[PDB]
Amino acid sequence: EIQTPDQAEAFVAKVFDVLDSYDYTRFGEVLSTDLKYEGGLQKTSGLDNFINDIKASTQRMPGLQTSHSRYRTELTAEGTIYSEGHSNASLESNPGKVVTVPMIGVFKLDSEDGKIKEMRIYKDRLPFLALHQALP
Amino acid sequence: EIQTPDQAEAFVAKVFDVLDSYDYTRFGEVLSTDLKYEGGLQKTSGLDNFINDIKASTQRMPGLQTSHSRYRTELTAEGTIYSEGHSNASLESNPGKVVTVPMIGVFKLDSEDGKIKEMRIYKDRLPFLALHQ
Repeated sequence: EIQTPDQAEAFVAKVFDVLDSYDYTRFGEVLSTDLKYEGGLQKTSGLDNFINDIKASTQRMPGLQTSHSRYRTELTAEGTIYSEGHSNASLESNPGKVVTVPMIGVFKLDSEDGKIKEMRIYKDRLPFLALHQALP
Repeated sequence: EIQTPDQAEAFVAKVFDVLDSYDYTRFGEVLSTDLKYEGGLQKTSGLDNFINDIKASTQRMPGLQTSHSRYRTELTAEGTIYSEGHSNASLESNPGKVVTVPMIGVFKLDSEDGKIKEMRIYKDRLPFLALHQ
């Protein structure tokens, strides 16, 4: 399982590689079915409701592309992952305009399979109004 | 110094009682002069630059009132304070129309006087556009 901050950061990179692929069939590899997610005022319980919300947002922002990087991750004695990095988005119809904001993810893992059971993402969404006006 | 999460929480509560007063002469009580601050796209180095950025931001939302709560604070072996809570904002002209968003603070302390030398605030500022109406 996850025992060091470098293992924690590698898992977070893997998690966002999956999320940013929008391959929804692979979300269950790293996210618990009972995932408790909070992203600002967006809040869901259950992996199905998480996927629905992402899908509802991909319909409102056609051509949306996202990527993530991280540079500083701590794994605490309580098992909490704090991972600071950046969130990037652009529209395929205008690939030159990229919006980037700092972001931090707070994660709790399932004690059996090591999937994310709690995921709280903090970032400022106001800059993304430069892409599309139908944000989460 | 800071040794328990309870002490970390109380310091963060004191820090935002100073920040939410907007008494810029008191900021230097809890913020180091070399403060490295990041709040979304806003990024400042030095306490004077931080005060100027907060001044500029408040000057365009006259009547702004802010407060902060917290429910989950961790103090790590590295001395990092992660504090999850909420950020509230309203206008003095309509004090019952409040916008509240979740917010997390990342803090690092000066080992000599205990003031904040690194403060990185993460929240969504988009909902606060509702205050302009």
